[PDB]
Amino acid sequence: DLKLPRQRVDLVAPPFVHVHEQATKQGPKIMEFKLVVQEKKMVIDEKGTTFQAMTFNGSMPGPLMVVHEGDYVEVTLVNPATNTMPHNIDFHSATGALGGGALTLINPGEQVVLRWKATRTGVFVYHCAPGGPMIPWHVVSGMNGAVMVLPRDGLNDGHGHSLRYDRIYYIGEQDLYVPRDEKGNFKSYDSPGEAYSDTEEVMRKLTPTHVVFNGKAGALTGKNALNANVGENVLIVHSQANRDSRPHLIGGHGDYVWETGKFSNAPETGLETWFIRGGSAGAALYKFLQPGIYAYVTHNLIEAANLGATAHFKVEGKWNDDLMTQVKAPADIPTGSTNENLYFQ
Amino acid sequence: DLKLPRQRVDLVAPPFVHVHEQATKQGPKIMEFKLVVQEKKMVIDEKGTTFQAMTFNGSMPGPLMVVHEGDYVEVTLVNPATNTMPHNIDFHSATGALGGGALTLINPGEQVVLRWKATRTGVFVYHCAPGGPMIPWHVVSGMNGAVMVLPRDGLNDGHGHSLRYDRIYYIGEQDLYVPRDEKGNFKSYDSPGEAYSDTEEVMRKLTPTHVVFNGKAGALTGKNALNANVGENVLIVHSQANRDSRPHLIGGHGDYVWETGKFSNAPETGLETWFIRGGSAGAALYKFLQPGIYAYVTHNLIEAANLGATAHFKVEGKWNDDLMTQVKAPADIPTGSTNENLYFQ
Amino acid sequence: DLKLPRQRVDLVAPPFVHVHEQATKQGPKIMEFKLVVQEKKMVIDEKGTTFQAMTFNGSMPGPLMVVHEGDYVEVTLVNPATNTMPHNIDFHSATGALGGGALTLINPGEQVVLRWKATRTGVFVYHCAPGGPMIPWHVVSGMNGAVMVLPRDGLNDGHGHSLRYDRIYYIGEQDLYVPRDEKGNFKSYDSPGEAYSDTEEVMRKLTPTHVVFNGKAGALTGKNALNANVGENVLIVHSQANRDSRPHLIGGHGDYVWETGKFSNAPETGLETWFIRGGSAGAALYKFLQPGIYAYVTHNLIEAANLGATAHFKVEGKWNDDLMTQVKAPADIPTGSTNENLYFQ
Ligand SMILES: OC[C@H]1O[C@@](CO)(O[C@H]2O[C@H](CO)[C@@H](O)[C@H](O)[C@H]2O)[C@@H](O)[C@@H]1O
Ligand SMILES: OC[C@H]1O[C@@](CO)(O[C@H]2O[C@H](CO)[C@@H](O)[C@H](O)[C@H]2O)[C@@H](O)[C@@H]1O
Ligand SMILES: OC[C@H]1O[C@@](CO)(O[C@H]2O[C@H](CO)[C@@H](O)[C@H](O)[C@H]2O)[C@@H](O)[C@@H]1O
Ligand SMILES: [Cu+2]
Ligand SMILES: [Cu+2]
Ligand SMILES: [Cu+2]
Ligand SMILES: [Cu+2]
Ligand SMILES: [Cu+2]
Ligand SMILES: [Cu+2]
Repeated sequence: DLKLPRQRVDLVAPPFVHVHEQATKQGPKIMEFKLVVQEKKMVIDEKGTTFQAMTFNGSMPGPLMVVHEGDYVEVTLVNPATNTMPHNIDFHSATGALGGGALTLINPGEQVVLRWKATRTGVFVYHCAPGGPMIPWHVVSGMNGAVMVLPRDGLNDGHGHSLRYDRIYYIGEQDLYVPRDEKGNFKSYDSPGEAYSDTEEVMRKLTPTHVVFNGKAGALTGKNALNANVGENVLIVHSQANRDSRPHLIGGHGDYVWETGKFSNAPETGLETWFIRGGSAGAALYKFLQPGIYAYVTHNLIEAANLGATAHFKVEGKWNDDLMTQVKAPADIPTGSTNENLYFQ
Repeated sequence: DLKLPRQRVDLVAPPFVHVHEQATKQGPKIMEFKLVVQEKKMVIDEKGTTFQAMTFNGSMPGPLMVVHEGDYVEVTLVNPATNTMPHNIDFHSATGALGGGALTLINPGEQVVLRWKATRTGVFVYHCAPGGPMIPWHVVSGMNGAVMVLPRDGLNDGHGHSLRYDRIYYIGEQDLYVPRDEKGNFKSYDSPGEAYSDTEEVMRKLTPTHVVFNGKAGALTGKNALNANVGENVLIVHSQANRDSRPHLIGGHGDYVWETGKFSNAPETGLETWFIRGGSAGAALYKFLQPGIYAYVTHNLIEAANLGATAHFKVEGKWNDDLMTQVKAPADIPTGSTNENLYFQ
Repeated sequence: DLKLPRQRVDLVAPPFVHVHEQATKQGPKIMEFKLVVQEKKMVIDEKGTTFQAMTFNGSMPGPLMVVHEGDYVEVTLVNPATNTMPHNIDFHSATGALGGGALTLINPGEQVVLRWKATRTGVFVYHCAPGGPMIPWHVVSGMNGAVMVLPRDGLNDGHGHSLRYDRIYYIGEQDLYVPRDEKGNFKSYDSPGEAYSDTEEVMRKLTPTHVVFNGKAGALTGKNALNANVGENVLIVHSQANRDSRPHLIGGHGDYVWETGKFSNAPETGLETWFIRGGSAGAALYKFLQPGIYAYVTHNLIEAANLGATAHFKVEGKWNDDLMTQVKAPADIPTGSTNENLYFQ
């Protein structure tokens, strides 16, 4: 009885995002997405540590789904018989039935079709939540992603002016809990079930061993740095399904930030660092003003540098010496300098 | 010389709240409350672990006090001689004398009467704070609650429209620090003083062993689930006197949320997850749109599922298939399906 | 080619702040500051524990720099040859080159001159960031401070009214990671390089051993309590370069708080406790209404009382019995009292 146009969306792997319109004059549609659960061993750091992961569509995070206010979202969730455990899905964007989790529990070899109406604008987490202690374990094993519900008029600045991005990236941050042996080395396991009891012990102490973007330390550095150009307005969606984060663009700012992630609320302007509460997604716009490398981090710098949570942007364009310049390059401290007379000596 | 009507309020045990008016045309009154300190052993999880607690009025959290802007609040704090330690009270809603703590220190066998004017609207923490290392120890042993100071016109949406709740609940979240023996089992003690040195060692590592609502894992699940009905606007006051929390209603949203908890500031709309800074109370309104079970959690899901921090709502009414529906129930993956051709394989 | 008046600013040690104008009709200037790196052993708690610190200008935090929107800030960073490591500086207030870090790396015996334009208003962190795992280590060793960029019209309340402070203090909060030996005692080292490997092990577990204001437990208590007077509007700038904090003035409120620290956004009013995200600075105004001692804490009370994070204000003036009064001093519980009949017994 729901008589609306259907449109199939093909998702893509983060940090990229499937094609979509920002503002639209299309009416509501049934937007059709498919997510396939994949349990698999994955590499999670630069020394090659492996991890028994559980994923939607084979990536951590799961892919970003993008729809508009008033759309209906029809998700086919597939759990292939190569998997070992039951899984489900819960959308923070949806209303009722534990976000859908109470309607989507599937054993290996099954699939299920859920439809939810996109009544709330913003970016939101989705994640597996099979029940009881399985809920944190499936989420911290990788089973989480995000959905963005745009207003039909696109974003605005909360003061009646339109905002448009030239580029969008989805940064999913994952806290991981990898057991260590007596000597302090990370342990390997042959299946998720085998990893569980030792992993739950690490989870109970609430301190991750790794905090990574796009599934692995170094995932978005080197060859896979994020590209941009001076002058582009870039939207950075950040999610964390289980633990707080404090995003910061080193060398930049958040020009417009919805740190609680919901477009019915005006964004804050000109932030240095913002805050993603565990269990949520947020979003920040920035217009690049300078070329060069930028690091995007969580600004617990121990997590950023030592546990895996740094991404890079490589920005092409012309340097602006008015905004910043090296007035004098490193040189020897002048013989005639008198720093021994300073107040703090 | 303060010549105002006096009115005695009888408090009730959380998560319920004493009767009160939201909007009022009554002028300022002296609102009279009594809190009695009770030290006692309490059960704090589903395996029966006991804990040497310290409470106001025998509950964790202490009861919610509700007054209106401009009222004076006259609290009699009683420390019976069955107790072993000095106690006091500090109201974050009050001005001066460390929130009252500097005027309320009482030994066992004593009582004291403090009056403070309710000049600041919002929900606020109160807690014991005897001095030095006793302050965290008394708070994490259970000695904290909240007070709500409503505007005399009731709540509003920050854009000139009145908000009214049909139902109010007070969720106090408590981080607990229970010592373990060599084998990892929780230790029992015969008095608070006996528990102190081992408890302080756990406190120093900043990682709770339990994170509970209404004093115990499972307190607000099963028979003691919170009731509501489709269509009701429910106010959920959440406090945490010592540690951050990130509340989330699974299956719902925060329609209007004052996460810093102060009604002079407009609420944010349509949140998935909000943030209670340690040392504060916040409040969220939600109008239920779907029947069924909802879980209310802190969205560190390890804390929610494994350390005790889940409550349930049981909501009666009719399901709305427009907002969400199971289009196809779990079924075998069709023989003819082609999932091996997906981008991520 | 930048033809503007130059003005040299002499910095002072926190928590005080160099002299400056709040509102100004002066046009943009080049504001000249000098920071000298000093590595040195410092005492960090009341039992005399020492720490191999690294500082700007010999203090933790580094000094507060205050400029106005549109100024250019020309910083000479000096690394004397008595130091052992390379250092640099990154300003969250600046645009480009990792906030300046990519233009300021200096070996011992060198200095460098960076100029950045103050295009963003607010309070912001600055810190050393030499590269890779050196970044967290230099920051948690003390190499961080803050800069305030005021609007040229001074502060306002976001609703078109001017705000002016009578007094400003800069509270820098530092999380420290001090190794312990087998017996649990803090270890001492003869140099930063010698401390590094054991310190990095403590850093990886993300739990500080000390959380201090102005560099040491007790720094701003006793003789060095902060002064104020009833009626004064006091601005309290709080920074944390690496870890979240939740500031609270015990006995007071935040009348106007910019917890994300950026003056383009209206402040929130009447807060009990606010939140400084790690990697940021925030600011709160309060007009003192009562004399006496106030404690300013992070409201994880374990950190405040047991790990060093308490400051005091000593406020002179006349008590206001209307706002708060002790109606009856501690007395014996009346023989005739009937507390055994209360609901919770
Ligand atoms: O009290 C009514 C009764 O109906 C149930 C039957 O399973 O289902 C309702 O809720 C479901 C979603 O949670 C809907 O899919 C279903 O169609 C609706 O009828 C029970 O949950 C409930 O006890
Ligand atoms: O400097 C004045 C002096 O007055 C004291 C005396 O104890 O008390 C004032 O503050 C109290 C609350 O903190 C009030 O109850 C009291 O009535 C008021 O006079 C001292 O604290 C202070 O040194
Ligand atoms: O692609 C251009 C090229 O220019 C470089 C040369 O080192 O420098 C630019 O960026 C610097 C700041 O990061 C400025 O100081 C410099 O003046 C500007 O020309 C490279 O980083 C870059 O590869
Ligand atoms: Cu799963
Ligand atoms: Cu969730
Ligand atoms: Cu007490
Ligand atoms: Cu307090
Ligand atoms: Cu350095
Ligand atoms: Cu930084």
